[PDB]
Amino acid sequence: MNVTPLDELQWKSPEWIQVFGLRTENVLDYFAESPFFDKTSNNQVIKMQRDPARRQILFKYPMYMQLEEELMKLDGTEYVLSSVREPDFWVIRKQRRTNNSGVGSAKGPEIIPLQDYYIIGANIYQSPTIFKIVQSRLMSTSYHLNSTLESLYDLI
Amino acid sequence: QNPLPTRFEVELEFIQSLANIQYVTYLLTQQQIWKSPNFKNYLKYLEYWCNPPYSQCIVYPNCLFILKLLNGFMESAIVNEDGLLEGLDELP
Amino acid sequence: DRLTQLQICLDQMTEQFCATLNYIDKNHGFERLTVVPPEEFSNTIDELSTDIILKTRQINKLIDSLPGVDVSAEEQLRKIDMLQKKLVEVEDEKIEAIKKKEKLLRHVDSLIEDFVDGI
Amino acid sequence: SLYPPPPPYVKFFTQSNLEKLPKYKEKKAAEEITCALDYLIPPPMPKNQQYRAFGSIWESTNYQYKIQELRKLLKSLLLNYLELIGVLSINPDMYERKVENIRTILVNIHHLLNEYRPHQSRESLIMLLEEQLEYKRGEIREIEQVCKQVHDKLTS
Amino acid sequence: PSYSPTSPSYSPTSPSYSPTSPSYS
Repeated sequence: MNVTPLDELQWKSPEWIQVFGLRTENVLDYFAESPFFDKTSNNQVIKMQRDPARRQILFKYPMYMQLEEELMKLDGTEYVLSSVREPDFWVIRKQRRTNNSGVGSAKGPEIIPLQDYYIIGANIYQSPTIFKIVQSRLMSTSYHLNSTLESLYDLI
Repeated sequence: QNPLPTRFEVELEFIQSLANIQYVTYLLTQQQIWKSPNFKNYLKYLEYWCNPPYSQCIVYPNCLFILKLLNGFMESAIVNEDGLLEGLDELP
Repeated sequence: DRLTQLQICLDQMTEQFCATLNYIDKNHGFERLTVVPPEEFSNTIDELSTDIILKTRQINKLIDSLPGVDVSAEEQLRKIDMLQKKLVEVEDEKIEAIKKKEKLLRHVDSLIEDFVDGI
Repeated sequence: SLYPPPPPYVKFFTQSNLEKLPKYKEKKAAEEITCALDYLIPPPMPKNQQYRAFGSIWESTNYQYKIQELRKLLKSLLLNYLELIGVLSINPDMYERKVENIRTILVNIHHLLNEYRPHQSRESLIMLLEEQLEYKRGEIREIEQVCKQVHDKLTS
Repeated sequence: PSYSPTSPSYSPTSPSYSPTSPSYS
């Protein structure tokens, strides 16, 4: 039993036939990543059953913009001049590729932050990573290799 | 000369080659074939030889034992990113 | 890449045969037996009709050029068989030649090696 | 590497095919290889018990015709269109039958060209073989030249 | 001003960091 854990591959060619070309892309990701767990899909199934500061920075163009309204509706803790979301998954993109996050937004007149996971998506692959996790990486690697070097100082 | 082997003939020849420890080694320490689950899945499919009437065709009995080992190992074997089988990295 | 360039070429017609019926449908063309003047319509209908006649011509000249028409499946099945054989023959001839040339080359090389100054 | 690679059949052992297997096996119950999934099912045991171990070692589809039709349907399609347009005379209680005929015409034509690929394929093979046979012939005649130029170059 | 310029080495031919297991549909 071996895990792929801290993001690895895609799901590829299988919704390449179903076709990836933005907007549909997000749903293709859902099958692929094995990472739609609650809200976005839940919204999907219920129907299937029968701005923000970052959003202002983002600005949504086409049908995914319509979905966005739906998602807010699904997940909005409400305060006087503010709304906060539970488990929505969403995206930011360009041309060949994009990046998407699954997040929680806290709002106010002069500031608003979404805490989430962010995932980049190029050519049927997802990236989800952490600095500090990122460092431990080639850092411990550098040192194990330096200690190979130090072990080689077994020279007279 | 004989015509090209049948699938049944190809698989019988192949399962039996696993009776050779060196060859099984040369595979275990391949790269490409462990990237994708295909080969792993193939070897489990080959356990069809372990029961009758199939097993009655096996001349090299060790290959069945080694297949079994090889198989059980794989389930819990951790596959490196390149293809390297993790639990073997120390050995040649 | 012909029977399909035919097939391909025959889609256009299907496309212009609908790119027409659309006009005729969406412009009361049926009522010809905001609206488009009785002129524009005709100029349009002719502009398409004529275009379709040229496609019909093309599609034939292509069906004529279409390969295999006259020939049987057998007259072909052997022609392939032959080519398969005459093809092996030619490769053995190629092989042989290659060998003979390399032998020739080895000869020349040997010579050249013995003209060198330095051990 | 005198060590052989694993059998070509390995490529079929994807996790996607494995998932489809249980349903396929069922449907089947309701050498004969027809699709990829057939390879995930052990081959049948031969009749000749000589595979038992001795011991242990520890009608011509006339196309000349199909082209006739094809040529017909085409004229028929052209006339019928000539009428819809008005170049030829027709009473309005037919107009739609014309449209009927065109759709049907264009269909049959499709089925024809469709049924013409086999014969098409062959002309392509016979076109390839011809082509490569001409290439190889050339390859030799090219080697020949060299031997003749070496004769010239040798005699000056 | 730690040293002067910064020592290139950039590398995609290294051992490897990616695995692979979700290839199957």
